[PDB]
Amino acid sequence: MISLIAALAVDRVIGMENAMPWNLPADLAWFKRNTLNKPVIMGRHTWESIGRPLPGRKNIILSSQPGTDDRVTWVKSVDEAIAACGDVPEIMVIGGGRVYEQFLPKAQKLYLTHIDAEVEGDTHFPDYEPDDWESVFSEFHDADAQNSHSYCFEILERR
Ligand SMILES: NC(=O)c1ccc[n+]([C@@H]2O[C@H](COP(=O)([O-])OP(=O)(O)OC[C@H]3O[C@@H](n4cnc5c(N)ncnc54)[C@H](OP(=O)(O)O)[C@@H]3O)[C@@H](O)[C@H]2O)c1
Ligand SMILES: Nc1nc(=O)c2nc(CNc3ccc(C(=O)N[C@@H](CCC(=O)O)C(=O)O)cc3)cnc2[nH]1
Ligand SMILES: [Mn+2]
Ligand SMILES: [Mn+2]
Ligand SMILES: [Mn+2]
Repeated sequence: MISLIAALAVDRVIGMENAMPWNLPADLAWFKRNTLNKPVIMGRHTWESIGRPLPGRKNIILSSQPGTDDRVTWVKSVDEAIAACGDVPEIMVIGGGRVYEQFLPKAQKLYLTHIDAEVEGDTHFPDYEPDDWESVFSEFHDADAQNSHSYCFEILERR
């Protein structure tokens, strides 16, 4: 099974200048809980944005060019990325925009955080078709001393 996980600001913005400008510790904790002990697939730009391997996960990087770091696994196509995960119950695709576009048609589940924040961005999560997806979990949180925007964790499953 393939799943996508992402955090979206208003208008589906996910990034600006190869960074995420906000800081929501509760959402990063959610990301860790839902990805630990699973393989994670990311594009090369997202690898550069994170800047180090994510511990406790098999890190798989898509790039058309040879890899430059043997602490992670480098692959050259979507089918190779999936194969490099092996026989696991759930593969997590962690972006960025170009990678989400390619894996969305193959995904059964979306883990989305909706952040109440207006961000000028240059990268968006794909337009997906709402009729294709059932919401099976949602949990709203107001802003607090650690998280400066309200946010909503949602899990969607392909109908
Ligand atoms: N809010 C969130 O949830 C979230 C999550 C992830 C990322 N982001 C943000 O998203 C942005 C990065 O997204 P992006 O769309 O620019 O880049 P991306 O999807 O991370 O990386 C694209 C790169 O991946 C490689 N690639 C993608 N598909 C491939 C394929 N089928 N075969 C081979 N290589 C392939 C290419 O590398 P080469 O050029 O080396 O061939 C391509 O240039 C940043 O702002 C980041 O902060 C946000
Ligand atoms: N829900 C969600 N939120 C995000 O912010 C997110 N970000 C990315 C891409 N960017 C990043 C940037 C940093 C870390 C990161 O350092 N995660 C740590 C959390 C511990 C911490 O530094 O607070 C990790 O071990 O997973 C992960 C993804 C991909 N999917 C996401 N999915
Ligand atoms: Mn092929
Ligand atoms: Mn197999
Ligand atoms: Mn806000």
